Amino acid sequence: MNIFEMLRIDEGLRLKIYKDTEGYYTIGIGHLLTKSPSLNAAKSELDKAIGRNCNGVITKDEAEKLFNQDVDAAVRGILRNAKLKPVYDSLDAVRRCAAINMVFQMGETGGFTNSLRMLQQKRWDEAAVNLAKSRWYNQTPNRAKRVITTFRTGTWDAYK
Ligand SMILES: C=CCCc1ccccc1
Repeated sequence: MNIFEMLRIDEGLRLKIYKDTEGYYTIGIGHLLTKSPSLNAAKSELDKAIGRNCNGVITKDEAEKLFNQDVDAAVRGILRNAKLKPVYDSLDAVRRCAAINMVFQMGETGGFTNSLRMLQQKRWDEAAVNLAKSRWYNQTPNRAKRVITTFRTGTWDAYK
């Protein structure tokens, strides 16, 4: 298991524009296209992202390339953020995947100051409790539980 397998499980794969859990136009392996309610706006974002006129549909290869880019962008958002980088560097490799997963889902900016401190301190049970007191956990509880279990245990048990 690695960050790609983990997020592929959490996000699935759809080759036609769909709506995510917040109602936002998305494609591929959880690639957000736009928060605008306009499908035409989403289709324009898609064509720009892929480099061809897609008509709202992509190939598996294109979805996987977008996914690589998106995982890379999440890692970079961590490494460029003065609050996130020190915590990320303090984690082992499995827990680093949980961190990337959260940034992929909610963005580098997207209130976890106290959870970050507990993670840096390696207070895993306390961090797990604090992470669940969130809109994130309430709105996507099964995915949040898998990510939190990864932070709590440092194992892939929730995914296996
Ligand atoms: C768990 C809170 C936010 C995700 C994260 C965690 C640790 C390091 C970087 C990002």
